[PDB]
Amino acid sequence: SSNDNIELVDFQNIMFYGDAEVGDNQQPFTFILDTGSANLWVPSVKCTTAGCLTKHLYDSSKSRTYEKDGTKVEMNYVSGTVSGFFSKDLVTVGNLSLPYKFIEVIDTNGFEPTYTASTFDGILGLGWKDLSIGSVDPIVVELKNQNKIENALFTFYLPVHDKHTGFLTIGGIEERFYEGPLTYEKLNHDLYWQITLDAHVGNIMLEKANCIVDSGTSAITVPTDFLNKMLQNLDVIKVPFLPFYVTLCNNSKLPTFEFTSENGKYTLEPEYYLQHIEDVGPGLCMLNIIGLDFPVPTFILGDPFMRKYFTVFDYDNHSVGIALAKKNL
Ligand SMILES: CCCN(CCC)C(=O)c1cc(C(=O)N/C(=C\c2ccccc2)[C@H](O)CNC(C)(C)c2cccc(OC)c2)cc(N2CCCCC2)c1
Repeated sequence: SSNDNIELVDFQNIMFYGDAEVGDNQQPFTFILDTGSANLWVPSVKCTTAGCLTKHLYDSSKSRTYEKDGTKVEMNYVSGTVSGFFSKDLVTVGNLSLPYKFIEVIDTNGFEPTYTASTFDGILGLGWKDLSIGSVDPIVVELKNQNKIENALFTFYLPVHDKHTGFLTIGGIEERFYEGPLTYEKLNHDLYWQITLDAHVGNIMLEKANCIVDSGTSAITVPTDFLNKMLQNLDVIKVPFLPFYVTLCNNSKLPTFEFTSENGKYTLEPEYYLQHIEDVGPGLCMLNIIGLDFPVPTFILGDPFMRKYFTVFDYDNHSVGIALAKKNL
């Protein structure tokens, strides 16, 4: 195809990963491909933490195209912190490469045990420029500016456990990934891939909610008050002292998420947010839903939403395209 494709690998049906390389000798890494952030980083050989020793590491000395920056930098994620300095080298994604600014992480201890538990080496942000630390132009925009792709856009077709692999496609929209109408939602900020949707779940309704499409989050998140009201009398159980909700797997009262705009309507059935714990009798399940409050009431449409819906991230048109993902390729 005319486009750039990076294969997405499924990992336990909740997170997915893809590979990319740094250096002219193309040192390989496994990344969370993250529309929810906007910085690229890789752990350095100069990182000597226990976590780093389990990872693929970046050695600048083995790359002839490496150029020094050294500006100190600290990334603060919700989970925790990685710190290091900026560096510039050739970044290769699929069959395209470009000189790019990224973070060499030298310290990983403030990001444990998350980092060691996970199978990524680093994170490759895919958000907008103002979301990045150090104001780094997004890779896809740069690739567009350099006429290495036709459009400044990328698309996610998520993998499903041994049924099909997935693709991050850079440069154009491929009809093989979706069926039915492809609908566009204008961004309400050039920051996250964030759009405005009315959110209906059951008895509760929130008009014009902020919805962030986030491939770097494996849950759906919901405002805490909304989540409370959502589950009342639904035979869902809050686990004491933990943030988890648990239910019988055959619970017919489990509601379907409904997100609507003037342009389209998207729904998410229990099938996409039920996690099976033990399939004894009626079955014990856990909701893949997290209560979480932002200054503005916000839904985070993470991987479960994207597993049902093929999504298009269009820099040129400042919008998110949504369509029903094909069940198989
Ligand atoms: C199921 C286990 C896998 N996992 C964490 C282990 C790697 C997650 O999917 C996860 C990812 C993020 C996260 O920050 N994702 C991002 C990057 C990332 C960083 C480190 C590891 C993995 C991914 C995104 O960049 C964050 N996106 C934004 C900024 C919009 C955001 C902000 C605030 C909360 C949030 O999570 C929904 C997402 C946050 C969380 N939460 C949300 C509930 C409370 C506990 C922490 C979970």
